[PDB]
Amino acid sequence: FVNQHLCGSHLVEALYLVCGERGFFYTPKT
Amino acid sequence: FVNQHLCGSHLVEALYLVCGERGFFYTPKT
Amino acid sequence: FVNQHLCGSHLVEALYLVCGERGFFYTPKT
Amino acid sequence: FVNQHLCGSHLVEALYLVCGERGFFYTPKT
Amino acid sequence: FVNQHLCGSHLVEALYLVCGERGFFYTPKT
Amino acid sequence: FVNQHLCGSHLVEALYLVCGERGFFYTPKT
Amino acid sequence: GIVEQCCTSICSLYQLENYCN
Amino acid sequence: GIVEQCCTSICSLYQLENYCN
Amino acid sequence: GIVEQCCTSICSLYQLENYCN
Amino acid sequence: GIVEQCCTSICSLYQLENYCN
Amino acid sequence: GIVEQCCTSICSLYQLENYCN
Amino acid sequence: GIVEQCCTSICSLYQLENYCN
Ligand SMILES: [Cl-]
Ligand SMILES: [Cl-]
Ligand SMILES: [Zn+2]
Ligand SMILES: [Zn+2]
Repeated sequence: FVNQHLCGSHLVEALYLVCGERGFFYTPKT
Repeated sequence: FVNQHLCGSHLVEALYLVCGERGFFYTPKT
Repeated sequence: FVNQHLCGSHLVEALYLVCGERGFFYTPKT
Repeated sequence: FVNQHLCGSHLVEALYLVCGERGFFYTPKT
Repeated sequence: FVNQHLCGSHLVEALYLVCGERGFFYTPKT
Repeated sequence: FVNQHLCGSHLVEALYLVCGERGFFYTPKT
Repeated sequence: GIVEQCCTSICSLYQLENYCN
Repeated sequence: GIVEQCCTSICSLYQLENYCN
Repeated sequence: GIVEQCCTSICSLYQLENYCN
Repeated sequence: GIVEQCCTSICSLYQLENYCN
Repeated sequence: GIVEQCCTSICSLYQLENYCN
Repeated sequence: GIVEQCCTSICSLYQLENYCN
């Protein structure tokens, strides 16, 4: 895998693909 | 607004939209 | 709901999620 | 180009791609 | 069709829509 | 990580994620 | 859970807020 | 409409232009 | 307009909803 | 091919790397 | 190349189509 | 955090995986 530059909803897509059925939590600063 | 089927990446994109900075959890196992 | 920072196709995704079956019109300047 | 099934958010993403600054309407009720 | 300003994964979406069943190759610099 | 169904634009988004600068080919005819 | 509420069955944007932090 | 033309049945990028403003 | 505002500034879903049909 | 491996059947992120250049 | 051009500048769908298989 | 790091800098899928449930 390569490093990622992910903003906004693209981070959420990536988490989705990475975590699959485990799901994930999305916790931005502030 | 409306009710639609939101699945998979689309569901998490909707969560991102709706929660934004609050963050959210996507826990499909539930 | 939180405020949104939406560019490009992300605005269209958001309109899609917001409007659902009503659909929507996308009308950029110029 | 090609013909494929374009549904939901994917359909509006395609409209955004194809229309861009012209804008477009997505009116699924029709 | 209109000209496109496409970064990151948006380019890949566009290639996908443009190429359909032909598929495509995505070859960034470096 | 996980195994999920990755189809269509989602498949190419996953390839973009996983390959990034290496680039990739999407050749559904195979 | 969210998948049953929003994917399998349908949910509003408001119901989606149930899954915000 | 567009859903029938492009989702239910298939449409080209050119047909999609039918829905531009 | 809304397209510019959401991108250069911020916009709310409620503002977005004005663009629904 | 990739569609059979990853869409029709399921594949890991590692299998997806099979299609990188 | 195309990846850079579409992002730093603009590119057309016709230019994109050159990357189809 | 990860949300900021992936956007302002870069992040890896392995770092992302830490946010899975
Ligand atoms: Cl973006
Ligand atoms: Cl889908
Ligand atoms: Zn984007
Ligand atoms: Zn989809």
